[PDB]
Parts: sequence; C-alpha cells; structure tokens
Amino acid sequence: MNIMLTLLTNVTLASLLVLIAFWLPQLNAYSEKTSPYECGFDPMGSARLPFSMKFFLVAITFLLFDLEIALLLPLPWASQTNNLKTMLTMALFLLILLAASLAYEWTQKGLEWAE
Amino acid sequence: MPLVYMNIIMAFAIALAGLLMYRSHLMSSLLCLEGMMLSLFIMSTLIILNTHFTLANMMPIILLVFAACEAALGLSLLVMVSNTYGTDYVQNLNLLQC
Amino acid sequence: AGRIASFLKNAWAKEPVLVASFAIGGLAIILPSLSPYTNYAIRINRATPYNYPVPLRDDGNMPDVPSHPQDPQGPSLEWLKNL
Amino acid sequence: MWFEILPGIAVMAACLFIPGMATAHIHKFTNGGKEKRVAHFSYQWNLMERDRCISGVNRYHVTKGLENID
Amino acid sequence: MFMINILSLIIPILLAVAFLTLVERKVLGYMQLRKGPNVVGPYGLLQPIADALKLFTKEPLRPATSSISMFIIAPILALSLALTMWVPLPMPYPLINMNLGVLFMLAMSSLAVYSILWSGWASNSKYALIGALRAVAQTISYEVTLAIILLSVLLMNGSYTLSTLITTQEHIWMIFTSWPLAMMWFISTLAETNRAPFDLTEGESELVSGFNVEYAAGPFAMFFMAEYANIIMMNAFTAILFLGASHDPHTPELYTINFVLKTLALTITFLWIRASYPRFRYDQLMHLLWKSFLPLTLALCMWHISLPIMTASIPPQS
Amino acid sequence: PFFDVQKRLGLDLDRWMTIQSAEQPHKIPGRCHAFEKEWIECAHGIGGIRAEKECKIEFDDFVECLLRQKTMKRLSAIKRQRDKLIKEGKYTPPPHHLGKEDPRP
Amino acid sequence: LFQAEKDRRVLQMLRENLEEEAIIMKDVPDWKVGESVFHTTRWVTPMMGELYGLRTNEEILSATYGFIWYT
Amino acid sequence: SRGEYVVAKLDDLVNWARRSSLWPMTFGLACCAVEMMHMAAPRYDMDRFGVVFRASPRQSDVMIVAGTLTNKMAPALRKVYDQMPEPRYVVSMGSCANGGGYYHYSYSVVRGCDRIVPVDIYVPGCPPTAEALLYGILQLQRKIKREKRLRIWYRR
Amino acid sequence: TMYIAFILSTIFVIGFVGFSSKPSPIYGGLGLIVSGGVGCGIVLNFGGSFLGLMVFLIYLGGMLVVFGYTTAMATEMYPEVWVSNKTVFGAFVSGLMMEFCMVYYALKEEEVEIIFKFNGLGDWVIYDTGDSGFFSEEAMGIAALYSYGTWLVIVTGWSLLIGVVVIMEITRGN
Ligand SMILES: COC1=C(OC)C(=O)C(C/C=C(\C)CC/C=C(\C)CC/C=C(\C)CC/C=C(\C)CC/C=C(\C)CC/C=C(\C)CC/C=C(\C)CC/C=C(/C)CC/C=C(\C)CCC=C(C)C)=C(C)C1=O
Ligand SMILES: CCCCCCCCCCCCCCCCCC(=O)OC[C@H](COP(=O)([O-])OCC[N+](C)(C)C)OC(=O)CCCCCCCCCCCCCCCCC
Ligand SMILES: CCCCCCCCCCCCCCCCCC(=O)OC[C@H](COP(=O)([O-])OCC[N+](C)(C)C)OC(=O)CCCCCCCCCCCCCCCCC
Ligand SMILES: CCCCCCCCCCCCCCCCCC(=O)OC[C@H](COP(=O)([O-])OCC[N+](C)(C)C)OC(=O)CCCCCCCCCCCCCCCCC
Ligand SMILES: CCCCCCCCCCCCCCCCC[C@@H](O)O[C@H](CO[C@H](O)CCCCCCCCCCCCCCC)COP(=O)(O)OCC[N+](C)(C)C
Ligand SMILES: CCCCCCCC/C=C/CCCCCCCC(=O)OC[C@H](COP(=O)(O)OCCN)OC(=O)CCCCCCC/C=C/CCCCCCCC
Ligand code: SF4
Repeated sequence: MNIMLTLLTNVTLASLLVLIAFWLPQLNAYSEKTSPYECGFDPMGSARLPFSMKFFLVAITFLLFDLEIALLLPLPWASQTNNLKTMLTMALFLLILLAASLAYEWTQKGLEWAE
Repeated sequence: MPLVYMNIIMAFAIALAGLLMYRSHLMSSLLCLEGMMLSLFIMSTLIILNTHFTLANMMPIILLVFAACEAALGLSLLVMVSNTYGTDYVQNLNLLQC
Repeated sequence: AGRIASFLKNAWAKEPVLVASFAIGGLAIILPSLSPYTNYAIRINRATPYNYPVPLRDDGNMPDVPSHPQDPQGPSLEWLKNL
Repeated sequence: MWFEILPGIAVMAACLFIPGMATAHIHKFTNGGKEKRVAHFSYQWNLMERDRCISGVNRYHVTKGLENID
Repeated sequence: MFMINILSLIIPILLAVAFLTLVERKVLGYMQLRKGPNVVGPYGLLQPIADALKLFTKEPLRPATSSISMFIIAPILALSLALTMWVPLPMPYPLINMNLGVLFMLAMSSLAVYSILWSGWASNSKYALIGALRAVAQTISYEVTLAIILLSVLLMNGSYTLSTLITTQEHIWMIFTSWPLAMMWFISTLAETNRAPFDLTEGESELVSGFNVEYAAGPFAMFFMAEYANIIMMNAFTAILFLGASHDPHTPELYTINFVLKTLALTITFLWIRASYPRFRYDQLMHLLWKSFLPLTLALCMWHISLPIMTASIPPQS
Repeated sequence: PFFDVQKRLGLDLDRWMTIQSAEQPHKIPGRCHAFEKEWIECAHGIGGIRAEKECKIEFDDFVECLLRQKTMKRLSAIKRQRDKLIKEGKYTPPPHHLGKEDPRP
Repeated sequence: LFQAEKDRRVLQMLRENLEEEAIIMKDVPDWKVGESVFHTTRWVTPMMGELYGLRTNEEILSATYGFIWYT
Repeated sequence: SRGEYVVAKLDDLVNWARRSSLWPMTFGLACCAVEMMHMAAPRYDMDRFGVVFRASPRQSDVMIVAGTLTNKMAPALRKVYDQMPEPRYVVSMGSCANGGGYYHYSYSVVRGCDRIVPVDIYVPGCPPTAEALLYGILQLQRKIKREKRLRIWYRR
Repeated sequence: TMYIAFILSTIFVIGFVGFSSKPSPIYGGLGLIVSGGVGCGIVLNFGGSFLGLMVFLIYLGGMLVVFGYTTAMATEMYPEVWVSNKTVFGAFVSGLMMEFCMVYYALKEEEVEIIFKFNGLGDWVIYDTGDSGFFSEEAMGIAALYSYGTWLVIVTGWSLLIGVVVIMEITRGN
C-alpha cells in the first residue's frame, strides 16, 4: 500500500515535469530543426539497420551466470541450517562449477570479441 | 479455484498460441517461449505458497534456471541462422521438406 | 619442485589476480575441515529455538527429561555462554 | 580559495539531513512519541494486532499495563 | 502523514541533486586550478536554480524519426526509479521497511537500466544507438559482479535488511572486515552509475552526448537529475553497507549526521575520480570485470561462505 | 521404463520432495497435512485400483482441503442470500459484524 | 497465552457466524445451518472466508493483507 | 498595473536564468577556436560565469562561430544552427566570421556567417583575445537582459 | 478485498496479449518486462517476496540481452508496433476482447470454462488463517535447497556448465 503510493507519487511527479516541459515554453518546429543529428551532415543510412554485436557470446554467458547468482542468493538463510557441512559442500560445489565455466570459456576464447 | 488461477492459465494459453503462430521473426517466437515459462513460474509459486508446501519453494527457481538454459540455446540457434541467411526470418528455414 | 616454483613465480609476475583467486579459493575449501569451530557452529544452530518445545507426557520413566525448565536435567548452554 | 566549495557542500548536507530527521520525527509523531513498531514476522504483526485490540482506541501504540489488569 | 513523509523524502533529494551539480562544477574547477561558478549567486549558490529554470523554459523537440511514446517514457522511468531507490534506506529509519531491502535495490537498478536503452532506441539516431549498446555491455559486466559482491557482504550480515546492517556494524566497520570487496564494490558502483572512468553511455569525446544526444530542454534535465540522484543513492548505500555509523535510539539525529557526512565524502570521491582519470574503452571494461574482478569475486564469495562456519560466527537470522 | 535405483540402493533423491506430509524444515506443517496423511495411510499397500475405489472419502476430503470448492460454494450462497435480504431491508447485521465491538485479545 | 486467546477468538467468531447464518438462511428450502463440507468429524482449521466473511471490509483487509502491506 | 508588474517580474526571472546559464556548442573552425580554449582555461575561467560547453546542438543555447566559414562547411553550420532549439543566439568571433577576413576575396569562403545564420554579437580581431571574447559574451548577456517577451505579449 | 490480485492478474494477461501479438521484439520485450513486474506484484501479495523479486530480476537481466540481440539480429527498416499492422492490431484486439469477456463472465457468475471450473469470490477468502513465527516459510523452504535437495543442486550445476559448453559449441561455425 505505502509502496504503491510511493510509486504513484514518483511517477506523477515525473509525468508532471514532462508535461510542464512540453507545454510551458514557446515552440517553433520545422522540418530542419527536427531532423536527425549526425554532426551537421545528413545520415547516409538508417539508424534501424542491423548493428553487429561483437560480444554476442558474452551475453549468453551472462544469462547463464545471472541465473547462477540467482541460485546463490538464498545463501544467507542457508547458513542457519543444522546441516552445515552439506550446505557448505553444495555452496562450494556451485561456486566451483561457476569458476569452471568461466575457466572453460576463457581458455576456449569465448571472452574475446569478434573481429 | 480463484479467478487469479484462471488469469494465469489464460496468460499461459495466450503465450502458447503466440508461439504456435509465427509471423516473420524468430525472436518474437522466442519471446513468446519466455512468456510461457514466466506464467508457469507464477502459477507454480501461487499454488505452492497457498498450500504451505515448504520444501517445494525451490521448484520455481529450478524452473527459472532451465528457462534460462532454453533461452540461451534459442539465442545461439538464432545467431547461427542469422549468420547464414542475413535475417532471423523463419521463411528461410525451408531447405528441409516433409 | 623447481618447475613448480618457476610456474608460481611466472604466474605471480603475470597473473597476480589469478594467483590470489586460487589461493583464496583453496583456503576456503580446505580450512573448514581443519577448524575446530565447525562443530561449535553446528551446535549454535541446533540451539536456536525457532518453534515451541512441545512437552512430553510423563510416563514416570523419564529420568533425563526435566519437570521444570530450571531443573538440572536438560540441555545446557553454559558452553555458549562463555564463548 | 578552496573553502569557497564549502557553502555548496553545506547546502547539500542540509538537504540530506531533512529526509532522515523528518522520517524520525514523523515516526515518533504517529506512534505516540516512541519508535515505529518493526513487524518483520507474523509473530510481531500478531503482537501489534493484539495491542490494537486491548488498547480500546484502535491504536497499537497506546500501551496498557497493571492499572488496566486491575 | 505518510504523504508528508514522501514529500520530505523527495524534495530534499532533488535540491541535493541540484547542489551536487554545483559542487561538482566547483570541485572540478579547483582541481583544475579554476574557480567554478562564483558569479550567479554568492559563491555560485543560485547556479543550479538558473540552470533548472533555463532548461525548463527552453523548447523541447521531438525528432521527426523518433518513436514518441518511448521517447517520453524513458526520462519518466529514469527519474521515477531514481526517486524510488531512496525509500528503503535507513537514515536511521527507512521510509519503507522491507524484509529484503537489498534485492529491491538490485531489481530497481536493473529496471533503471532500460531508460537508457529505450531513450537511445526511440531517438532513432546512430549516436543514440551506439550509446544504448554501450549501456548493454556495461550492464552485463557490472551486474554479475555487483550481485556476487552484495551476496558476500550481506552474508557477513545475516539477512537482506539494512537496519540489520546498522546493527551488524554497531562495533566495527564492514570495510575493516572485507576491504577487498569494498574496493571492487566501489568500482562496480562507478560502472553502474556511468561515472568516469566508465562514462561510456554518454561519452562526449567519442559520441556527441551519447544516448541523450536528441534530448533537449526539460527531458534532458530529467536524465541529469536521475543520474545525479543515482550517484548520491549509491554512495549512501555504500556508506550504510561498509561505514556503519553508531546509532542511539533516543537521539537519531547523530546517525543522520554521520550518514550524511559519509555519503558526502563518497560523492566527493566520485568527483575526485572523474577529475583524475582517463576514460576506459567498453571492451576493456568488460574484460576488466570478467577477467579480473569475477575470479577474485568468486574466490572471496567462497571465503566468506566458509569463514562464518569455520569460526562459529554465523549471524542471527533476524 | 521406471528403474527404481533409489529403492534398490536405499537412496533418497526426490522422495523427500514428493509429498507435503514428509519431513519439512523447522517442522513447518502443510496446509492439508492431516488430510494427506489420512489419505496416504488409507491408500498404502492396496494398489491404485483399490485405492481409488476405497479411499475415495479420504481423497475427497483432501481435495476439499486443497481447493476449497464446497466451502466457497457455501460462502457464496450465504453472501447472496444476505445481500438479497439486505436489498429488501429484511436483515440487519449485528454491531459485532458491522464493526462496533471489542474483540478478544 | 496467545494460543489460548487464539482458540477462544476463533471459536467465538465461528459461533457468531453460525448464529448469523441461522438468522439469514432460515427460509432456504434445503439448507442445514452449520453443516460441514468434510466427511470427517476431525476439527478443521477455518479459512479466512469462514471467519471474516460477514464482517467489514476494513477488518477483512487487515486480516488478509495487514502484515504484508505493513512497511 | 498589476498584470504589467507581474509580467515584468516574470520576464526578469526568465531573462535572468537564460543570461546566467549559457551553454555554447563545441564548435570551432580555425585559429579563433584556440582563443576560445584560452577563455575556457584557468586564467579567464568561463565556467565561472555559468558558460559551459556542450557537444550536442540540442543542448546548446549559443553558437560561437569561431573561424573561417567555407562553402563546403556552410551547410553543416546551418544544419547545426537549425538543430539548436530556441531561444538560441549567435556570436561571430574574429574577422573570418564577421566578414571575409584575410580570405575575403576567395572562391572558397563565405564572406561572413551572417549570410548563413542570424548573428547577435560580432567580436572583432584576428584572433580576438580571450578577454575580448569574454567581453562579447558579457555583452550578449546584457542583450539578453533587455528582452521583454512577456511584456510584449501582455500588450499584444 | 480491494481486488488487487485480480487487477494485477488482468494486467499480467494484458502484457501477455501484447508480446504474443508480437509487434516487434523491442515492444515484445517491453510487454514481457511489464508482465514480469506485475507477476512480481501478484506473488508479493500472495506472500513470496523473494520469489517475486527474483523472477523480476531474472527477467530484467534476460530482456537486456534480447534488446541487444534484436538491435543486431531482429531489426528492420520500420519496426512494427501494435497499431502499425493490421494483423498485430487484430490479434491484440482479439486477446483483449477475450480477456474482457472472461473477466466479465467470471464477475457476473461462477464461470465454468470448457477446461476448468472457476468460482468468483475472494482471493482473500481462499487464504489461510494460520501464521508462522520469527521466520519466513518461503525463505526457509528456498534455503532448504542446500541442506535438502543435494540432487537438485548437482543436476542444476551440471546443466549450467553443459549449457556454457553448448553455447560455445553451437556458435563455433567452420
Ligand atoms: C570544438 O573544439 C573545441 C574543443 O575540442 C572539443 C575544446 O576542448 C575547447 C575547450 C573546452 C573545454 C576543454 C571544455 C572541457 C571541460 C570539461 C570536460 C569539464 C567542464 C565541466 C563540465 C563540462 C560539467 C558540465 C555540467 C553541467 C553543464 C551541469 C549543469 C546542468 C544543470 C545544473 C541542470 C540539471 C539540474 C537541475 C535540473 C536541478 C533541478 C532541481 C530541482 C527540480 C529541485 C527543486 C525541487 C522542487 C520540488 C522545488 C520546490 C522546493 C522547495 C519549495 C524548497 C524551498 C523551501 C525552503 C524553506 C527554501 C574549445 C573552446 C573548442 O572549441
Ligand atoms: C525547476 C523545475 C520546474 C520548472 C517549472 C517552471 C519554471 C519557470 C517558472 C517561470 C516561468 C515564467 C513564464 C515563462 C513562459 C515561457 C516564455 C515564453 O514562451 O515567452 C514567449 C511567448 C511570446 O508570446 P507571443 O504571443 O508574444 O508570441 C507569438 C509567437 N511568436 C514568438 C512567433 C511571435 O510568451 C508567451 O506566450 C507568454 C505566455 C504567458 C506567460 C506566463 C504564463 C506562465 C506563468 C508561470 C507561473 C508559475 C506556475 C505555472 C508554471 C509551471 C510551474 C508550476
Ligand atoms: C494506490 C496506488 C495505485 C497505483 C499503483 C501502481 C503499482 C504499479 C506496480 C505494481 C507492482 C508493485 C506493487 C504490488 C502491490 C503491493 C505489493 C506489496 O504489498 O509489497 C509489500 C512488500 C513489503 O516488502 P517485504 O519484502 O519486506 O515484505 C515482507 C515484510 N512484510 C510482510 C512485513 C511487509 O514490498 C516490497 O517487497 C517492495 C517490492 C516492490 C516491487 C515493485 C515491482 C514493480 C516495479 C514497477 C516500476 C514502475 C516505475 C514507473 C514506470 C513509469 C513508466 C511511464
Ligand atoms: C590495505 C588497507 C586496508 C584499509 C581498510 C580500511 C579503509 C578505511 C577507509 C575509510 C574511509 C572513510 C570515509 C568517510 C570518513 C568519515 C569520517 C568520520 O566521520 O569519522 C568519524 C567516525 C566516528 O563516527 P562513527 O560512529 O561512524 O564511528 C564508529 C562507528 N562504529 C563504532 C559504529 C562502527 O569514525 C571514527 O572516529 C573512528 C573510525 C574507525 C572506527 C572503527 C573502530 C576502530 C578501528 C581501529 C583500527 C584501524 C586499523 C586500520 C588502520 C589503518 C588502515 C590503513
Ligand atoms: C531549482 C528549482 C527552481 C524552481 C523555480 C523557483 C525559482 C526561485 C526564484 C529564483 C530567483 C533568483 C533571483 C536571481 C537574483 C538576481 C541577482 C542579481 O544580481 O540580479 C540583478 C537583477 O536582475 C534582474 O533585474 C532581476 C532578476 C531576479 C528577479 C526576478 C523576479 C523576482 C523573482 C520572483 C519570481 C517572480 C514572481 C513575481 C510575482 C509574479 C542583476 O545582476 P547581474 O547584472 O545579472 O550581475 C552581473 C554580475 N556583476 C554584478 C558582477 C557584474
Ligand atoms: C569441475 C570441473 C570438471 C567438470 C568436467 C565436466 C566435463 C568437461 C567439460 C569442461 C568443464 C570444465 C572445464 C574447466 C577446465 C577447462 C579449461 C582448461 O583446459 O584449462 C584450465 C585452466 C588451466 O590454464 P591453461 O590450460 O594452462 O591455459 C592458460 C594458457 N596460458 O585453469 C584451471 O585449471 C581451472 C579449472 C577449474 C577451476 C576450478 C578448479 C576446481 C578444483 C576444486 C575441486 C572441485 C571438486 C568439486 C566438488 C567441490 C566440493 C567442495
Ligand atoms: S579571424 Fe584570424 S585568427 Fe580568427 S580564424 Fe580567421 S585568420 Fe584565424
């Protein structure tokens, strides 16, 4: 409830700022002013053409490692268990497998951007 | 059954019908595939939290993990297809016939 | 042994970050099995009363079960008190 | 010299004082001059509900004691 | 009364953001042997007010090629999340006391990433697209490292509650306990807030103003306010997490003064770093986190899992 | 098809997680622990066919605890009748239901 | 102590709900007041609908969401 | 009158902010842009007055045309000027921008940027000293101070 | 009652209708992010704060990669939005109409679908009266992944490592 009210307040303040920005000043618009910016000359192509991503593999590895950290996040509560040895073994197992993934990709050149 | 479960199952059905009806892009179908697992996550956690099945609370996390593995696999296949054909269109995957 | 020393000296001159990472990880894996306080941590976790201690129905043959909390019978946390 | 930076830092610090002090004052104002009750668990919430029920004014912070039991 | 509290949290933060702009200009001026603003008001105290009035009385234009809906939403999202990040911070009493106050911070930061991406894409220009994709790579690297570092340090705490952080740091400092994680955390916060040497989303030298190149007047000021609010909020989080102030329940103003002083020290350190260092290359930023921080971060995570167990110092759950 | 390696080797790989009447952390009970226990004990050792024929009462109680369909039907019927009676002014809620009472601590 | 208070409060709300149900469902042709939906005679913990059903929205909301919304 | 007084105070507030927050676009063409760097330098710190260089024309209020404008560059100068949102001002610095300069009688040079854009201030010199450019900036600020947009509108 | 869970579920379905009408991967990701946040809200109301924040964070991270990939792999000259295309707008309107029809029928009467039977009553009604004490059941059950669930950790970690190997192998080429 309080968090919903806080989010509503923040969104309303930002929207009011946008509304004041777009309605208070004097406006003069013409085709030359609203043209896209490319340092004084016209753009040759379109900004919607495909843009090669040289780190496409690091992105996939990021997805996998992000869910690894999702697995790792509940560790502070896992430390209150009576099975401390089993908990410690499995935590270190997950971290060692994450390290193994990083080592494999690093040695197999997955961290190098495409040329 | 509450109406919340009805809405979650309806969202799953919508995301399933989205996947089965391709338009042109393979990425849009992958996004439909990711929505299905999100609805599965929400439905599973609603069922588990209501029933106080304490030991089943870890199941949605494993569900998310294998959703990530599927998304990674699909993105890898998408980059290979795009390298071969110039676009992620599904019309180019027509070399093999039934 | 000489090859090991040469490899370690080369790594410490080229990849000190990796040398430190492996040293810290190796110590983290090994030290808990040698520490005498792991059992103390387990005992401290077992000694936390998260839920209610439901009493037992006295059959008259339970000499090790206290009749009152302040009776001498029952677990003692005097070890944890001076720790 | 360098001490001409201080008035801006002073204004920024004065601005950062307002949120915390205001939250503390409003917490004490709406909880009878005491700290706002922290209820991180169902046990603490149930204690707050019982305090509301026994107060007789539908406010948990109105605390009752021996003069109320007898 | 809660609405009054929300206003008391919002408005002072915006004022602090304006005077942080002034303070940064003057600090950089004195580190560069200049003076900075001292003409507009007494010691340049009215400079932020003049700039804000000018920006909100200037004309905002929508580019002919832009997607107008996400062109407008992006500054709204940025500023709203910048103001939202402050609600769980204990100073010493949070506005909203959350059981998981740290995961809320992580989630809201990850959401606040998308304002840059959507403003860059909706602008429909090449420089904006380049800035957006630089943001993508930066978020990849800093996000993974930040999550692991937070996990370790909060593992020394016992839970994800920032008031519990205060109680933990009652006696000494988490920076004395875990200074290596403190260093990597500071660098990661720089990368997260897009501050020099990691100001790659808006890199003036390579890109002409980066992702907000097409933004003018009010909508640009919203991005500026959001960035500076994020800077202050991250420094406040760092101060709470590593430099724990003493708390007296009957006089909470002492904790507030200590917290504000530590936050200002960290923010001025951010400005100092910006004055001192060159700019990275975003591929080198990605290689820094993954090939240097991530191995040490994983090793320290293992160490800080094992250390409470091997020494019988596991923190209480509540 | 099913190779019961767990039963053969005495292992426990997922049988802990199969049911909610099993051992739970901190002895937290399930919502329908008693119903599930009764149904499992009834259906133990008689096979699927006889278990479905004969433990139907226990299973019906278990499903009722799980989904609460009959209870929601009764609650909805009572709510509809009360609303219909209030519409014509034939029913007056008591003060303890209108919020003019002091409950127990 | 809180266990005893909880038992007394729950039983009192159940009895009050039963009395109100008897008053309301008096003309319904096939309706027995207080009928259980379970075959077994074992005590079954009430859900929030059975307790805070014929009560004000304020009490309903406090019982169902007060803890979760309290921050 | 009350409305006259209110609009006078309002445009005084609006003119004060614009004159006190000037954001030139980083746009230098020739040797005159070195004197602009020296105006930015510690000796005549321009940031002290509230004058800050911005790279994007969308976030710029002043264009300091500092250097020789050629026929191959005039379209780009006009383009960035147009992409500057209003209100916007132009300061033409040095002989080459004011008129032709040393290159007046040339096939490749525009004889003054005022053939391309509306110029508000003309700073003479080859190159004008940093103090001369600073004087021109302050003169621009005083020119902004005399604007009465709301006062014209009220009587309009 | 306040019907907060029902309103959030409706917004969840709306976001699904959006990204399943499939305008273009940018707006598909936008709709998926909205649905993830709204589902986080739904499960926060039902009790699971960790699960809600975790799914929200995971989908925020996942959609960040999808933006970079659709910029590179799945972009065209004029990206399609919901009103830009006749097919996309038709599917979006069909989904919204279906959701509205089912919501109205459920609110007006106890709607039994051709698949499942649904009762129109309180999500607050379906809740449980009992409470825990001085710990979170969800947190303890999730933390039981390391004490219990040793097998799950093993299979999950093996799957993640093999996933790294697989993504490296698929994109090898040659
Ligand atoms: C083209 O070749 C050339 C080059 O090669 C490129 C060159 O190098 C050079 C030489 C030039 C250089 C070398 C320059 C290089 C220098 C640097 C890189 C460093 C210089 C410093 C900077 C660039 C920093 C720039 C920073 C800027 C511009 C920030 C300024 C912007 C702002 C201040 C706006 C944002 C702030 C805002 C919007 C404040 C908003 C605040 C609020 C809204 C708060 C108010 C809230 C409320 C609710 C109001 C209500 C409040 C109330 C009521 C409280 C009051 C109550 C009381 C009781 C008082 C030259 C000449 C050249 O030619
Ligand atoms: C700091 C962050 C928040 C910022 C909020 C706003 C800050 C600024 C507050 C003072 C503004 C003063 C008025 C400036 C208006 C723009 C000037 C302009 O366009 O002039 C040219 C135009 C000239 O009009 P014209 O008719 O002569 O021109 C015709 C067009 N041409 C130019 C082609 C010939 O001025 C006007 O149109 C005057 C309109 C009325 C001005 C007064 C109304 C606004 C009063 C503001 C009071 C404060 C509360 C409301 C505002 C929002 C804040 C809550
Ligand atoms: C009256 C307001 C009307 C409008 C409301 C709009 C809400 C929009 C978002 C819906 C989802 C979030 C709210 C769910 C309902 C409340 C949940 C609740 O009770 O939480 C308590 C919990 C309490 O925290 P806890 O985890 O400590 O709870 C356990 C402790 N007890 C039980 C004692 C409280 O709050 C949280 O955990 C905070 C989580 C917030 C998650 C927000 C996710 C969505 C973010 C969307 C950002 C949009 C930015 C703006 C974009 C604008 C673009 C133009
Ligand atoms: C390899 C080197 C590792 C170094 C690790 C430590 C780095 C420390 C970085 C500090 C940055 C501080 C920035 C903000 C400044 C705020 C100033 C301020 O208000 O100060 C007053 C504040 C007082 O306000 P306070 O209340 O916050 O301080 C006490 C806080 N409690 C007790 C709650 C933890 O600090 C002090 O006056 C004392 C500071 C130290 C407190 C910790 C206990 C004493 C430890 C002594 C041994 C130190 C050994 C190491 C020393 C040498 C290290 C190289
Ligand atoms: C950030 C949030 C802002 C939100 C909006 C609120 C705005 C708050 C109001 C800010 C007011 C700022 C006042 C500025 C004081 C001007 C300082 C003084 O120097 O100005 C003089 C006078 O300036 C103008 O004549 C008046 C400007 C200020 C008066 C504005 C009107 C009154 C402000 C109140 C708002 C208007 C409402 C009135 C009723 C409708 C001219 O000096 P100047 O030549 O430059 O200095 C040159 C430097 N030298 C001296 C070294 C050479
Ligand atoms: C746990 C890993 C074993 C899993 C095997 C799965 C099937 C095989 C698929 C590969 C997965 C693992 C690949 C990791 C090694 C591959 C990378 C490699 O070949 O080199 C490793 C590389 C060596 O460097 P160079 O080869 O010389 O290259 C530098 C040239 N200048 O560094 C390494 O050795 C890192 C190896 C993994 C790091 C973690 C080490 C694990 C040790 C802890 C014991 C693990 C036991 C698990 C139970 C844990 C109980 C607490
Ligand atoms: S006016 Fe003189 S100093 Fe300036 S650009 Fe021309 S030749 Fe160079």
